[PDB]
Amino acid sequence: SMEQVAMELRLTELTRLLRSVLDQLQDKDPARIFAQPVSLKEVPDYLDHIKHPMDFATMRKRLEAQGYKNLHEFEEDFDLIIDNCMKYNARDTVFYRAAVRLRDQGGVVLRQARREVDSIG
Repeated sequence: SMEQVAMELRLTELTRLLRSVLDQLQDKDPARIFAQPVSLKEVPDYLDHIKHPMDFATMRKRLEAQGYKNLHEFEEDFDLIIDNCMKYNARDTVFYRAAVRLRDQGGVVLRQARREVDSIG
Protein backbone atom coordinates (compact mmCIF):
# COMPACT_ATOMS: atom_id res chain seq x y z
CA SER A 1 0.00 0.00 0.00
CA MET A 2 0.92 3.61 -0.36
CA GLU A 3 0.08 4.12 3.39
CA GLN A 4 2.76 1.42 4.29
CA VAL A 5 5.31 3.24 2.14
CA ALA A 6 4.52 6.59 3.81
CA MET A 7 5.00 5.00 7.27
CA GLU A 8 8.27 3.47 6.04
CA LEU A 9 9.50 6.86 4.85
CA ARG A 10 8.68 8.44 8.30
CA LEU A 11 10.69 5.55 9.94
CA THR A 12 13.57 6.21 7.57
CA GLU A 13 13.55 9.89 8.37
CA LEU A 14 13.39 9.18 12.16
CA THR A 15 16.38 6.85 11.66
CA ARG A 16 18.29 9.69 9.97
CA LEU A 17 17.56 12.06 12.86
CA LEU A 18 18.47 9.34 15.51
CA ARG A 19 21.78 8.64 13.72
CA SER A 20 22.68 12.34 14.09
CA VAL A 21 21.58 12.24 17.77
CA LEU A 22 23.64 9.07 18.36
CA ASP A 23 26.73 10.72 16.86
CA GLN A 24 26.38 13.76 19.01
CA LEU A 25 25.90 11.65 22.20
CA GLN A 26 28.85 9.48 21.46
CA ASP A 27 31.05 12.57 21.04
CA LYS A 28 30.33 13.23 24.68
CA ASP A 29 32.24 9.98 25.52
CA PRO A 30 35.67 10.82 24.20
CA ALA A 31 37.28 8.14 26.38
CA ARG A 32 35.17 5.50 24.50
CA ILE A 33 34.06 3.97 27.83
CA PHE A 34 30.57 3.23 26.41
CA ALA A 35 31.57 2.31 22.83
CA GLN A 36 31.38 -1.47 23.09
CA PRO A 37 29.64 -4.15 25.20
CA VAL A 38 31.13 -5.03 28.51
CA SER A 39 33.22 -8.16 27.82
CA LEU A 40 32.03 -11.28 29.74
CA LYS A 41 35.52 -12.70 29.31
CA GLU A 42 36.93 -9.67 31.22
CA VAL A 43 33.94 -9.16 33.70
CA PRO A 44 32.60 -12.73 34.05
CA ASP A 45 30.04 -11.85 36.79
CA TYR A 46 28.56 -8.90 34.83
CA LEU A 47 25.19 -10.49 34.07
CA ASP A 48 24.66 -11.35 37.74
CA HIS A 49 24.66 -7.57 38.31
CA ILE A 50 23.24 -6.03 35.13
CA LYS A 51 20.23 -7.65 33.51
CA HIS A 52 20.00 -5.59 30.34
CA PRO A 53 23.53 -4.54 29.14
CA MET A 54 23.73 -1.75 26.60
CA ASP A 55 26.46 0.19 24.70
CA PHE A 56 26.78 2.51 21.66
CA ALA A 57 27.71 -0.24 19.19
CA THR A 58 24.68 -2.32 20.11
CA MET A 59 22.46 0.82 19.72
CA ARG A 60 23.98 1.50 16.29
CA LYS A 61 23.18 -2.08 15.15
CA ARG A 62 19.52 -1.59 16.20
CA LEU A 63 19.43 1.85 14.60
CA GLU A 64 20.73 0.65 11.23
CA ALA A 65 18.11 -2.10 11.14
CA GLN A 66 15.52 0.75 11.67
CA GLY A 67 14.78 -0.86 15.01
CA TYR A 68 13.77 2.27 16.95
CA LYS A 69 10.06 3.15 16.20
CA ASN A 70 10.09 6.35 18.28
CA LEU A 71 12.51 8.58 20.30
CA HIS A 72 11.32 7.00 23.62
CA GLU A 73 12.74 3.58 22.61
CA PHE A 74 16.11 5.15 21.69
CA GLU A 75 16.22 7.11 24.96
CA GLU A 76 15.48 3.91 26.93
CA ASP A 77 18.64 2.29 25.50
CA PHE A 78 20.71 5.46 26.16
CA ASP A 79 19.54 5.53 29.75
CA LEU A 80 20.52 1.84 30.16
CA ILE A 81 24.08 2.72 29.21
CA ILE A 82 24.24 5.37 31.95
CA ASP A 83 22.21 3.59 34.58
CA ASN A 84 23.99 0.19 34.25
CA CYS A 85 27.38 1.95 34.73
CA MET A 86 26.21 3.93 37.76
CA LYS A 87 25.08 0.69 39.45
CA TYR A 88 28.08 -1.55 38.62
CA ASN A 89 30.77 1.05 39.31
CA ALA A 90 31.32 3.03 42.49
CA ARG A 91 31.03 6.82 42.75
CA ASP A 92 34.82 7.33 43.00
CA THR A 93 35.58 5.64 39.65
CA VAL A 94 36.43 7.04 36.25
CA PHE A 95 33.58 4.88 34.84
CA TYR A 96 30.85 6.30 37.08
CA ARG A 97 32.09 9.83 36.54
CA ALA A 98 32.10 9.32 32.79
CA ALA A 99 28.45 8.23 32.94
CA VAL A 100 27.46 11.33 34.94
CA ARG A 101 29.15 13.59 32.42
CA LEU A 102 27.48 11.74 29.48
CA ARG A 103 24.08 12.00 31.14
CA ASP A 104 24.49 15.74 31.78
CA GLN A 105 25.81 16.59 28.35
CA GLY A 106 23.44 14.23 26.54
CA GLY A 107 20.39 15.88 28.21
CA VAL A 108 20.96 19.00 26.13
CA VAL A 109 21.03 17.02 22.83
CA LEU A 110 18.00 14.97 23.74
CA ARG A 111 15.97 18.01 24.77
CA GLN A 112 16.25 19.49 21.24
CA ALA A 113 15.82 16.06 19.54
CA ARG A 114 12.43 15.77 21.26
CA ARG A 115 11.34 19.18 19.95
CA GLU A 116 12.47 18.13 16.35
CA VAL A 117 10.70 14.78 16.44
CA ASP A 118 7.43 16.49 17.57
CA SER A 119 7.87 19.48 15.21
CA ILE A 120 8.65 17.45 11.96
CA GLY A 121 6.25 14.69 13.21
